[PDB]
Amino acid sequence: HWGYGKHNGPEHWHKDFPIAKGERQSPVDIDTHTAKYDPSLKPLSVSYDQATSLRILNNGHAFNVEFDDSQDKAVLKGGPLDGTYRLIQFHFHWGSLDGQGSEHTVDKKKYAAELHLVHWNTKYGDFGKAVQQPDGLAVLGIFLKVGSAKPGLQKVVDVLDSIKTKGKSADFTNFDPRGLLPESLDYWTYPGSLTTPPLLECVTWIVLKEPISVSSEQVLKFRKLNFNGEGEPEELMVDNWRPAQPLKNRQIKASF
Ligand SMILES: NCCOCCOCCNC(=O)c1ccc(S(N)(=O)=O)cc1
Ligand SMILES: [Hg+2]
Ligand SMILES: [Zn+2]
Repeated sequence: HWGYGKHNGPEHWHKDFPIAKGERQSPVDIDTHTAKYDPSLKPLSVSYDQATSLRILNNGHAFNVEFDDSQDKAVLKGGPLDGTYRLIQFHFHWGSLDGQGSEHTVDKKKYAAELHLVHWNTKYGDFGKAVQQPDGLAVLGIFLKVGSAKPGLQKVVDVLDSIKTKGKSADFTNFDPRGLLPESLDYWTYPGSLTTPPLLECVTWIVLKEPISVSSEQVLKFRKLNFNGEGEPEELMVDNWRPAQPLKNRQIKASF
């Protein structure tokens, strides 16, 4: 199936998922001079004090930190959104080298990684239903730059040992997502899609202007993960990011 290899990479995904050449994919290049400053955009509302992390799982394309979304525990509201969006999971996309890894690019600039905080619109009742609506999902994207260590990321880094290969999971409770947010909530927003198959066009993307900094050693441990299942030939989990897609007359709005 789909992957990020030469034979099953992004370039091939259209074959199984024709929406791949759709009108609102994901990721895109953020052109800061063409982005439109929208004064009607309200500030983002991130209420994660009550977040309840449960487990960490290697799914073969990344590692996801799953949260209990049975209730309005950790929510996203404000910004360009209408209603409440519940945090279901968070994951990252990283490179084999520091010069690459992010999905979205700013003025053609690529970052070392990109953190995606996935939220689904509660009016739709469940995650599955939300993926059937054009305003179904909201993804909060955060750029990661190599520099100083990120204290709040270490807990995650340390458990990676445990979920080295595809299919492995580990209990991962009492993780506070708040530790991953930058100081500023200034963002860019546009209508897009999931960046991995099924590439469903149901996402309201919110990309934060300010990157968080992580240490070289932190990023390094990400690169130690495997694409493969245990007992299979080792294939390092690096470069799990999709190239920029055509904006196609879509407009990128800026909150600043
Ligand atoms: N019944 C419909 C099922 O809907 C299928 C949805 O796919 C589920 C798995 N994928 C995700 O949840 C998912 C979530 C976020 C992103 S991304 N990379 O755009 O943030 C990519 C993928
Ligand atoms: Hg959709
Ligand atoms: Zn993602």
